[PDB]
Amino acid sequence: PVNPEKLLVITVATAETEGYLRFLRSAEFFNYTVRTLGLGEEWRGGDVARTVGGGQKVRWLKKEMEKYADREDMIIMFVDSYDVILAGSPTELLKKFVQSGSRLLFSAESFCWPEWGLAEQYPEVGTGKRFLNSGGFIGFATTIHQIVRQWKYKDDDDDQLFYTRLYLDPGLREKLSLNLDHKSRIFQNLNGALDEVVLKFDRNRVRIRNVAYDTLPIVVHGNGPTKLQLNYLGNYVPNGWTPEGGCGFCNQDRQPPPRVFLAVFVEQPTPFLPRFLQRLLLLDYPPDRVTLFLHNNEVFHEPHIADSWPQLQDHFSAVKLVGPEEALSPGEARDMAMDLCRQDPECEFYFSLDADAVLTNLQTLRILIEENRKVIAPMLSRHGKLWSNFWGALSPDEYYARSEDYVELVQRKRVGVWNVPYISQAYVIRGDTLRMELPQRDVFSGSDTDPDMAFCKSFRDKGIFLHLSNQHEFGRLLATSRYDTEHLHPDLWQIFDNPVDWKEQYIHENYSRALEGEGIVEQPCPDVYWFPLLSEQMCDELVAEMEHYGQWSGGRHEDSRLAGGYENVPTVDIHMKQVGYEDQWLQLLRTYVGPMTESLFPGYHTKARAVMNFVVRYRPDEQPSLRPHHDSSTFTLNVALNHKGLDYEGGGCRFLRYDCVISSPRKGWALLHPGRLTHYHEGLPTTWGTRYIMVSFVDP
Amino acid sequence: PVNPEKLLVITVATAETEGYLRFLRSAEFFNYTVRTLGLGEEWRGGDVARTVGGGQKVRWLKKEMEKYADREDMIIMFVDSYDVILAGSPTELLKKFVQSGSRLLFSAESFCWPEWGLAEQYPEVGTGKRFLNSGGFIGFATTIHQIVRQWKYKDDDDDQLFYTRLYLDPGLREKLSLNLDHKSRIFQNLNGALDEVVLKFDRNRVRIRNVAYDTLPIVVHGNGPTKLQLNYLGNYVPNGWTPEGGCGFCNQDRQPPPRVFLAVFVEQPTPFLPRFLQRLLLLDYPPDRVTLFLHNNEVFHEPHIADSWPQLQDHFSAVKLVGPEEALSPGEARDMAMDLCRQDPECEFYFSLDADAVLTNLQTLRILIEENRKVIAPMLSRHGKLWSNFWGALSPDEYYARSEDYVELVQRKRVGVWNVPYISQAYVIRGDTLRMELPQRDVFSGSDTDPDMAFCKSFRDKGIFLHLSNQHEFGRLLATSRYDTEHLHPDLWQIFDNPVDWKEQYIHENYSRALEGEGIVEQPCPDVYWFPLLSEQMCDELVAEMEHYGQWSGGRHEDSRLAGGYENVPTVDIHMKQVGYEDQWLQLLRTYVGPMTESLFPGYHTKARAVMNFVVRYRPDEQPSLRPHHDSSTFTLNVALNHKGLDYEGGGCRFLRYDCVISSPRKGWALLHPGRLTHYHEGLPTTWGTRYIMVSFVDP
Ligand SMILES: *[C@@H]1O[C@H](CO)[C@@H](O[C@@H]2O[C@H](CO)[C@@H](O)[C@H](O)[C@H]2NC(C)=O)[C@H](O)[C@H]1NC(C)=O
Ligand SMILES: *[C@@H]1O[C@H](CO)[C@@H](O[C@@H]2O[C@H](CO)[C@@H](O)[C@H](O)[C@H]2NC(C)=O)[C@H](O)[C@H]1NC(C)=O
Ligand SMILES: O=c1ccn([C@@H]2O[C@H](COP(=O)(O)OP(=O)(O)O)[C@@H](O)[C@H]2O)c(=O)[nH]1
Ligand SMILES: O=c1ccn([C@@H]2O[C@H](COP(=O)(O)OP(=O)(O)O)[C@@H](O)[C@H]2O)c(=O)[nH]1
Ligand SMILES: *[C@@H]1O[C@H](CO)[C@@H](O)[C@H](O)[C@H]1NC(C)=O
Ligand SMILES: *[C@@H]1O[C@H](CO)[C@@H](O)[C@H](O)[C@H]1NC(C)=O
Ligand SMILES: O=C(O)CCC(=O)C(=O)O
Ligand SMILES: O=C(O)CCC(=O)C(=O)O
Ligand SMILES: [Fe+2]
Ligand SMILES: [Fe+2]
Ligand SMILES: [Fe+2]
Ligand SMILES: [Fe+2]
Ligand SMILES: [Mn+2]
Ligand SMILES: [Mn+2]
Repeated sequence: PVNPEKLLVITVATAETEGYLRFLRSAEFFNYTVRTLGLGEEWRGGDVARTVGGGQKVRWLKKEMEKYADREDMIIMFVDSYDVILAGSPTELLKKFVQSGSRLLFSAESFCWPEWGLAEQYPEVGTGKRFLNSGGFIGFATTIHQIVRQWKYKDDDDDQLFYTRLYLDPGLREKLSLNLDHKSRIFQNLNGALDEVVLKFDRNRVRIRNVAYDTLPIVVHGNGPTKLQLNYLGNYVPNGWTPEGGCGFCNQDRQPPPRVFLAVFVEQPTPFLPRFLQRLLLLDYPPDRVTLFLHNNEVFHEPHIADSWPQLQDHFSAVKLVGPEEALSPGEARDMAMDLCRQDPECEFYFSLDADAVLTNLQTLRILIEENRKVIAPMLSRHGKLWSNFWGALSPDEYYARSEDYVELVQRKRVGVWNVPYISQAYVIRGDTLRMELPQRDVFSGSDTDPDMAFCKSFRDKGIFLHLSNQHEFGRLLATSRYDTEHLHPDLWQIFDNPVDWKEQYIHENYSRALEGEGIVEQPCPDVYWFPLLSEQMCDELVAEMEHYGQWSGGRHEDSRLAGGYENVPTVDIHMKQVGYEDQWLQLLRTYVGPMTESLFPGYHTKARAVMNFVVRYRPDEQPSLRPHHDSSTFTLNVALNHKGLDYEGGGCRFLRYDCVISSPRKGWALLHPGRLTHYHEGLPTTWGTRYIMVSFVDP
Repeated sequence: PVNPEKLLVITVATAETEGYLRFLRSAEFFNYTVRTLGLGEEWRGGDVARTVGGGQKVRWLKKEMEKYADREDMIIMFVDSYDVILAGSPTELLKKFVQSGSRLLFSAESFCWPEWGLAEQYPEVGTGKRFLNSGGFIGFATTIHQIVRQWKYKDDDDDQLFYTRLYLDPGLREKLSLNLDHKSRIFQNLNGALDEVVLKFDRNRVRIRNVAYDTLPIVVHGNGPTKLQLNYLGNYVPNGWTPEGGCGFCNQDRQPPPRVFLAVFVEQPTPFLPRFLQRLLLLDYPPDRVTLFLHNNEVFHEPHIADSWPQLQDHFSAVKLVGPEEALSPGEARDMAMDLCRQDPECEFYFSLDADAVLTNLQTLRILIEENRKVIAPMLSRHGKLWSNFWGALSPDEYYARSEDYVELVQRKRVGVWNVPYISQAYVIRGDTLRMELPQRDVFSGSDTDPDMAFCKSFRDKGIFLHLSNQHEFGRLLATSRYDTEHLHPDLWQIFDNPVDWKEQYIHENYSRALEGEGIVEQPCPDVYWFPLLSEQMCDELVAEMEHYGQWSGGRHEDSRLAGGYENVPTVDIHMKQVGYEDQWLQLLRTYVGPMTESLFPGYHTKARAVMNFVVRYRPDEQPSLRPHHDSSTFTLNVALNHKGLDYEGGGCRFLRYDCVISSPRKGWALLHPGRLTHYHEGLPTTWGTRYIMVSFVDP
């Protein structure tokens, strides 16, 4: 049993990047001892992510190995650090190295790189990997020194070609007992073997298994174009996220805060923008520490921005607007806003927030700053669907692809802070990162690629992690796909696409409490029920949309009312069908009115059928009253739409068989009464002003 | 101006018949002085209604004229008496006779009788009547004596041939100044001139006018086959019935009563016979003075007669039944019953009453006896129609014909006691008339003619008047045309044909009072109404007719009830359609339920549509309850059909949204409640016995 105190891990790292720090954490998890070579220096090995190189690694190792040229008691493993994580303990590692009977064991891979012609010189292996990979090897210090001391080449010569040529010396291979880890018992190189690797979970740690050879590798190496796949595994292996401990590096359970540049982007017509702009005043972060930047590309939203701008300017430390007259593309506007923070040393954090992002968590900015990341996004999902503001994987064309764990994250089965290839709509970026690591201005722009994709590729090309937190509930994403803007109030028609936000804006606030009972619903007359349904904004926008139509009812117009032996009781009204709002109003009936009817009349069942839906106008100049009648309905919904006293003087509804009068209707509230046989009723005259009501004859 | 005290009316009458007494009354109305010849004697003039004769009249007149052979101061008018009425005063008569310039003026007529060949010997008259009629003439006593003293012929020689031959003597006609009343200024003979005579009304007397000559005759002579036409005129002229005085000989405004033989006839299956038989015990006449005779020709009514016979035998002085086993024809049974009274001197009055005669006036027998007629019928009419128990006129074939005043009598515009050619269904006949004037037994029988027609012709052939009184409301006639007898209770199906009687037997007695208000209708639960609808006989016969069908509901049977989200709430029941009683029950809904619904729910209008009508049976052995549900109806009718406690133990109806229970239903009463949305309700379990209810889902 080889003593673990005789094991030394040597790696190269010219800067303490997020990958290197990820490698170190995995090493400290198993109590390895690591020696890092080249931390202060500048990288002369060339563009290794692009071509061959890395000879500077060998040179540094050869110098380090001269202290250990005679230490037969020492085992030494060399690994890369930016694209490597450790999955197993030193004890299992040393036991597996002894089992190989080798004195210097290299990793094996599927490709003969860089010189593909040398493939013939390699020994034949039946089913394992055949060729050498210099990203990882382990052996005796004496044997390693005999190999690395033969280095005498340029800092930008290929390290792997150097090791490959020595291995392909049959006499030297036999003499020094050199071997390749063909079946990935120790080293797992991901390139060319992505379908062979799966996660293997445990209670408080995670590993990978090679399903082609049924092994449990110690070293995972995201070599070549497998950096993102390793970023995926790195979220779990070894203690990233575990079934019993949750995530391992997130905050989990939670004097002046840092100054922040808040950048808002309105690049398409977006619903409920006034509601968003009012939410900016509610974010729980000292506004004297926040600088607001708002790019509006839509002339449809200029009235919205203008209404809010006095409140915003009075709220934040400083504000700035770049409207549609500047003709900035989305990529030019995002480059400008981020570059405003980059060129301001007082900008410690840059917060980008898009128009379709609803932040239900008012502590989002704080939560994300405490995570102490370079780039981090909060998880936002389109309500009740899988689409969200991030990607878990990329296609070979670097377009969208679903990851093996995407659904578990969106559904918050596994919660934590995740390293993902793509984020959008809302993120917080360290200002220091913009100055020192992403100093160019062409972040979102420069190419034909989409601005939000160029932004993510810009950070990945620098090895910056894009973090995503579902540790908390942060909010949702609005559907903006087919926003119909040709209305006086286009957000009225948003009951199908954004029903959660439509309810918060238009349904009465105390509706839901009334639906659960507890003494809100009233019964002012026998079998007539009274409950809050619509909000004052819903009433005002519905009335206004009616007047904007203008074509009210006149003579020869017929309603489905019953008086005497004839259906000749009309009203001055507009039907939902005429204004194109019938389907929308029927949806309100199914969702909110129907369930209220089944609660108040136990035993009755409704699907909220209604062919007669219309708004009535009562005025002394034209028709101020409505004579007694029955409704062609099983039950009738009667909703006031304005204020008694402020907007009109006069009475409401009278039920004759009871001599009961609804003398003072309430604006948002609705009346529920049967339409046939028993509740013969009358519309008292409007003496001053104008009286608007909404009425549906449901279940005819 | 000739003195009326010099006028003498001479007529012949061997018996004080009703025609002679009718003539005398018209004469006493104008204060004539009448001398009647031959009152004690027997008629030897032959069958004058059949052939020629009347010479006995001339012989009696010739003897009477010998006292006045020299009285030039005396005017004498001779008229028949059985078929003559006087329409004018003696003053107008004498003035018109003087205007003629004649010394003996005969009546004129259209036919040359008896010898038609003598028509050539008559003088030519342009437009008036050409030939002589011996039924009436007026002239000086001296001139009349010179004519009548030439009589020397047989008592059965023709009187008119005698006068005709003397008139056709041109020398004698010129000598004595003989003339014929060509244009009916004085004498109106009806035969051959029926279209020339109309009634002319006045305030307190009536006349006739000749519209061919525009005259107002004094003497109306129903000569030949015009006796019935004169009977018609005799109802008015001269003071029979007047617009201001009403009738002139009727009773108008009303110690042992005479003994009566009451004869009941059941010659066809007749509805509501048990109700008739119970009414016999209610007639307001001392039953110890009435002898009952009942002929039943129908085996269908033997159970009905048997149920009533103990009460009848205990009620009347003596009873007798002649059932279907005797095989008596209707004519043989009516001959027998009348002949039982004829051969009993203690029978003072004979009362014939048929099965289809409903006597609503319990004093009918008294009223008709006080009229002191030989034969008199009360007027009975089929409800709401013109058909009644009498004819006002005859066809030339002596079949039915409508009289000029028939409708005014049936509608009781003119009320009185009328001399009509035909009566039926109910009449009272003096027993003395049967013994002395109609002694034969073949009254209804003897020929192929209908028994009721033979009966009337038998009395007309003897000059007996058939009187009809509409002075009071007496009753009605049942429709018996298409009585469907193939039912356990055929009177249930009588709602269309006899609706007045159907209501009195089957509709609850206090229904109508409840329909007018005054605190009968109850509201035991909110918007549930409770009122009496059916009578106990209706409930018992409806239940019995259901069990007699027997095929109650079982599994797989579906009703139009709503529970949860399914219409799977069944009952053990029978639908009206299965038993052929749907049309009948729908008529009850239209007539009695509908009007009650519009009264209780003001503003609602109904035509009582109902596709679901059925009787439910609740039993502990099979289905004793009904789970909560709604009705596929605008409102529901729920009528109990038996007694709580006597017939079943258990609850009734529970309305859940109100926690209101109809725990003790009343048998005949009905519940009225809405079927949808508000009155979710439950049928409490029947713990003992059997619970029957009738239910309709009206206005679905
Ligand atoms: C919803 O219900 C709340 C509480 O039931 C209402 O709040 C009250 O509003 C009135 C005036 O609008 C105040 O006088 C009370 O003091 C409020 N009560 C509380 C506890 O704050 C609220 O108004 C209702 N919403 C609407 C739209 O009427
Ligand atoms: C119709 O109404 C009358 C009176 O409202 C009812 O007559 C009463 O009947 C009860 C018992 O049935 C007696 O105790 C009362 O003395 C009666 N009152 C009078 C004034 O006679 C009659 O019962 C009702 N008809 C039915 C079928 O119930
Ligand atoms: O600027 C650099 C680039 C390279 N490296 C080290 O050189 C190794 C080789 O780089 P890389 O893993 O990207 O090459 P690959 O394994 O994909 O061939 C990295 O792991 C780092 O440890 C470094 O320290 N600084
Ligand atoms: O039994 C009789 C039949 C006849 N008459 C008288 O004779 C008249 C002639 O009879 P009738 O009127 O019937 O004959 P007609 O006028 O029709 O030819 C009657 O009016 C009676 O006054 C009579 O007194 N007793
Ligand atoms: C690592 O070493 C520490 C002592 O330095 C020890 O407490 C801990 O249990 C070790 N962990 C593992 C996984 O060996
Ligand atoms: C008939 O005579 C009486 C007197 O005897 C007289 O009172 C009456 O008015 C007379 N009637 C007529 C109609 O002449
Ligand atoms: O004016 C009212 O409140 C009654 C209106 C009404 O009943 C109807 O429009 O059907
Ligand atoms: O048993 C009852 O009274 C209720 C019967 C009922 O509701 C029905 O038959 O529809
Ligand atoms: Fe309308
Ligand atoms: Fe209405
Ligand atoms: Fe049924
Ligand atoms: Fe029911
Ligand atoms: Mn590497
Ligand atoms: Mn005559």
